[PDB]
Amino acid sequence: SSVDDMYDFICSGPLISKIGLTPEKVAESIDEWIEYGLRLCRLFQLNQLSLNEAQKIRIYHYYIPVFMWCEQEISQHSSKFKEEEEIPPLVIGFSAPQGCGKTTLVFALEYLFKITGRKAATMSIDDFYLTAEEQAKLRDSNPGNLLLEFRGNAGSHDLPFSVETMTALSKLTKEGVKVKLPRYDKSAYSGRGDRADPSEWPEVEGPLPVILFEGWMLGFKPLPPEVVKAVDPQLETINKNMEAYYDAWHKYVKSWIVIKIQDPSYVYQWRLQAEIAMRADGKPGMSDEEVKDFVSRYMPAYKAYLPTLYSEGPSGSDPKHVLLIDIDEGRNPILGC
Amino acid sequence: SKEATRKYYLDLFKRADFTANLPKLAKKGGPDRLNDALKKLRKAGISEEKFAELKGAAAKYADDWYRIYGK
Repeated sequence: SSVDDMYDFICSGPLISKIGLTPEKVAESIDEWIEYGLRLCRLFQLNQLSLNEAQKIRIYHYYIPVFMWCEQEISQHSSKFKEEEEIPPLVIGFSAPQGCGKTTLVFALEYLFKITGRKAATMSIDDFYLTAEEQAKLRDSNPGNLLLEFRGNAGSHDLPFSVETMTALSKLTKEGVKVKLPRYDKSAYSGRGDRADPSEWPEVEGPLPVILFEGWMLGFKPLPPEVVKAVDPQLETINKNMEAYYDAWHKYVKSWIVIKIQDPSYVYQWRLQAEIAMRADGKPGMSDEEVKDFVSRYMPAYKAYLPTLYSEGPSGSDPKHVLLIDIDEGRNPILGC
Repeated sequence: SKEATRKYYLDLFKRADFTANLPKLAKKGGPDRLNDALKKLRKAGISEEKFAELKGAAAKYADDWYRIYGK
């Protein structure tokens, strides 16, 4: 794979048309492309010279174009202020379902921002879950609603904490000003989970320009209860909760990326394979029925709310500031325009 | 958008018309850079006399590559 070849490969990606880039721009920044490819190959210990098609597709059709788009969004963000005018952090929200490269993407995205001189901070929505006692009390309020027994569906999120955490992130415009990133431990209490103790949390200094905000439920909007009741009775409370999520997250996210999957059932598949790989290699792996329950409990929310994203779009979104990445069954960007 | 690529590959020959335009060309692709570009260009469809002039220029670039990064 010579420089020229890679150029061609880059130009055939499904996202070149979609980030606003052109063959001349690719030719003029091919040095940046190849250096970013080197950095991502080392970030995964890949070979550059010995990449199979999946690795090349991730690096040059999936990761780097998204990094380019995000950096352009921060560029147009910071172009709107003057000298000595402090720049608020830009929060880019990633609305993608579970286990679709969403998580490892942001790990790759965050890394390139660090390399290219923009301090980056990552926060999953799961880090704002109700603590174990608060989660238990939320369950107790709805003893007949399974989906609220455990995490993820609307209600299991500590919204006042989320609002304070998002507000404090914004005031990182000078140096010295800090904010601790609330980490959430998912294995606490036999695997149920509790917030990581606040004295174990990573902390970010200075002025931070970009914030990466991911979650399986971002962009999901309040629907009329008539779509809700028929998909699942146990969503109607979960529907009424997300009406209060319109205001704690959608206000704060400016730029958006929506990994859009083909059929929601993939989630189950993607989970099982992973656990199967664990069980094949002989590692802690959830049983088939365990995984089935786990996924089949978030599925009631997916089938309710994923249709809305593809139809209209995320709630607190601006159409020119939302990127749509259609991924195939191998989590690779589809050339679906 | 194929002639973006044909224009890229011919304009790559104009980019190599100088001895002082080699340095960042010649880290990768190889000494055979313009030879493989000519392969892709023949496959894209190019005339035979342009092919002859190219097949001369690409060989010249191969010599100017071996001149600095040969054994």
